[PDB]
Amino acid sequence: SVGTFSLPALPYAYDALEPSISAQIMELHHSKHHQTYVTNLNNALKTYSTALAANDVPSQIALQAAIKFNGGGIINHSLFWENLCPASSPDADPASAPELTAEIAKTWGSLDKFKEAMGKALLGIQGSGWGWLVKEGSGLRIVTTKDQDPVVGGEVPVFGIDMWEHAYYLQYLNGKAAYVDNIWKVINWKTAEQRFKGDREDAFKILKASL
Amino acid sequence: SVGTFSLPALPYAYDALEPSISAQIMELHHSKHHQTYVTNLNNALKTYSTALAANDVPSQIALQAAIKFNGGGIINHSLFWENLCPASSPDADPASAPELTAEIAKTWGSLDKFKEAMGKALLGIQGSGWGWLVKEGSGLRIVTTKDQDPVVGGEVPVFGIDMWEHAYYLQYLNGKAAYVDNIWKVINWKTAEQRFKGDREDAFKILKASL
Amino acid sequence: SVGTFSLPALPYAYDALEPSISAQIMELHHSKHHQTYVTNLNNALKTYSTALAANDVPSQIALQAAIKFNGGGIINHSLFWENLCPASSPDADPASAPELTAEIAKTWGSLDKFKEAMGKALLGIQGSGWGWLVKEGSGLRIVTTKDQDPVVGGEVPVFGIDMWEHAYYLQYLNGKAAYVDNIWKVINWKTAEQRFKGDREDAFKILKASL
Amino acid sequence: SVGTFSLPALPYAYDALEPSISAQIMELHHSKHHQTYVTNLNNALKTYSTALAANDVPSQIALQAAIKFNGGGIINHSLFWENLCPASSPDADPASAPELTAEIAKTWGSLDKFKEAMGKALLGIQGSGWGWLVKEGSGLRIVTTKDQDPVVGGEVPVFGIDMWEHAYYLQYLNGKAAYVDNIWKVINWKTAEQRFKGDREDAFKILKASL
Ligand SMILES: [Fe+3]
Ligand SMILES: [Fe+3]
Ligand SMILES: [Fe+3]
Ligand SMILES: [Fe+3]
Repeated sequence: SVGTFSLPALPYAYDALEPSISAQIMELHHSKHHQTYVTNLNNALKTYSTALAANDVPSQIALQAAIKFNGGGIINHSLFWENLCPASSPDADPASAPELTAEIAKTWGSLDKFKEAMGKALLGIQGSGWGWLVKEGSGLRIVTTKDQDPVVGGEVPVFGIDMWEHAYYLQYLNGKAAYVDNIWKVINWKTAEQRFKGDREDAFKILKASL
Repeated sequence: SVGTFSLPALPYAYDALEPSISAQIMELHHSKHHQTYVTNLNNALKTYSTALAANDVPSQIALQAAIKFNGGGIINHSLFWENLCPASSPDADPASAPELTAEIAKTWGSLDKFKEAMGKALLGIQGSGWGWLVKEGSGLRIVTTKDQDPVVGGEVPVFGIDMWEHAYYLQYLNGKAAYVDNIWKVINWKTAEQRFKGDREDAFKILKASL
Repeated sequence: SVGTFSLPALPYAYDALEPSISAQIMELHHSKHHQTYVTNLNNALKTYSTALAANDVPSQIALQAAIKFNGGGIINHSLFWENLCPASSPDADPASAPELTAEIAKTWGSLDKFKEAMGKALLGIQGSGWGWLVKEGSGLRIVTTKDQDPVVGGEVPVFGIDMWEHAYYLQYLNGKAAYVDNIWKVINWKTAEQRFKGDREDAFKILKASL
Repeated sequence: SVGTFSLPALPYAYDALEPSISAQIMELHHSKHHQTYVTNLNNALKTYSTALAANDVPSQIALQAAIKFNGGGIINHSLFWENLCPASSPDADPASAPELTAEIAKTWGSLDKFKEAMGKALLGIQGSGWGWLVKEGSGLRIVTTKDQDPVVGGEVPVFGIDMWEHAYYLQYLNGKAAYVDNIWKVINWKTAEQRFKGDREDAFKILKASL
């Protein structure tokens, strides 16, 4: 039935990504922000179902902002949690992603040059938004999205990094560069490799965990 | 059932607004452009229903552009045809709208100053879009919208003027100023008065004619 | 010469707005965020000077986002600091704004009902942005802007409230409703009255303090 | 000096692209639309120079829409005329672009599949806009822009196709699919090859013809 999303459990404990991301941020980010996207998405979807059945197009259009924002919220965060992992896990080793890192090096020259390019895009975001490594056709691209806009246009998301201030401010204050530098330690390259090899639908299977 | 919109008949013949708007434009604008919005809206709505029932949020967000564009298309054109009428009709006489014209004069000083102000907004639109007289709270405002974006945010639409090039180009070429000057002759002030007296829901009842 | 903006001093100490806004936030918000908008604006403006002299239109257009973002940043924050004051100051008393509060009560019914309307708009902002009371013509309107977009389209800014997460997160966490509730306590109604009685250029004279 | 742009002559007579594009459209498109962008750009730039020298940021931001719209107008149309040519010219033969067509086949599989992809993108534009083949890094990409937004973000424009209704409506009416089918005959693949082989600066040197 429509609008039965729930907050999925994290793949790890709230303090599992320290020192890169504090337990305080993880708990707030998950239990509060992600939770709010779930609740407000469900409310919008139930309202939309009525308007859709009634062929009430004005109400449907007026509901789009709530669905894109909160729906994008659960999409982006579902992907986000899955492509993070504890620094001690083997999945944080980029050796877990031989084909992806091979294509990264082909495209940007090296993994370090890619990290530099990605960092620049993340720090260049004006306001709230996300940075993404995506697969487009066979090639890789760095893209950013504003607010909670998701990567649903056709590309395969490989991994994303949240640049909303609530993702880092309590720990890094205005130092978003330090946040980005440290998040590399907790990137889940096993997840990234799997998405790189799969297609768009494969990548979004994770959303089933929220239903 | 979902997606059963049809093209409503015009309140007048295709040549009824000459010389202000040619019969060629009216026929193309109605039988082709408005028709296409109807057909593509219905298809998008049915596809959305599938995604909504499946809680497929990525597909829903990807469909929003088609629903807003084609849904706004049928909304704006339904309102547009209704607030046009033959120049010889009494409804084109602004005396048909005593309360609205009184509020216009209170707001812009006179009807002539409003029309001049409105023209400036219409001619200032970059690309495709619409100009609207709307009621917000108790006051009147001139607003513009891009492409087929409709006035569904809460304001009451009073009347709109289509500034897409297909609304005038065959007859006026690049002379959109002449188009605007001549469309005043075929504005349906009876409709404008009715919407001014009603609320938001009242104004959109015209959409029932497309179902 | 082009691009000689500097960070203006606050009208009060960093801890002067406590308990509504913490000294930590004020210092970070002013010395870091506002400072960065100043620095990046000056550099963008100088780069623009090069492009204008060269009639390099591609470069000019590519620079617009940096000028709007950082230029809006210094505009919005200059206005922001000026329309805040200590809760103990007489200027925080809305009695300091007889004409404005009369028009507010005229417009929304009462000051409390206006505060309710404003709060809803502020809390409805998706992502980063600002809420503004503005004077348009003779009437008052609540408007929101995204990111650092400023109110430069013609309205007279009366007062603004920053809803970027860096404006409240350290103190209120995700509780933006509590932030809004408490910021009313430090609104400078003397400033608001002055802007309300003046025109657009009058309101932006404050920018001279940054030159 | 600032704001001394002029309308460059076409590389051919107004009727040289028939039957693909009528002489009536070419004359209106060039002598009227492109001319207006030139005039309104010059006026915006002269006003901007004053605001820039005065560090008047509000005025600079308020002028951005006019500079982007009219500046993009002259950029896009300058490139547009240059990448069109008579259907009988050898430059209209894709054999004139061996390196480009080779990369196209690598990217989309074949020239026909690229044309199919481009056509879909062009016909999918909502409202006014442009479709572009661009070079990003070493790869080719199809992108669309709204209104007169130009491709100034870093990519090298290879060729563009105007999808504003004034580019085809007088001749094709609502039949934009027929317009796209026929414009392939007058694409200047010699020009496209040169841009593909050059860098971004190389591509925009054509603007010098407007000074
Ligand atoms: Fe987040
Ligand atoms: Fe239309
Ligand atoms: Fe701020
Ligand atoms: Fe054009």
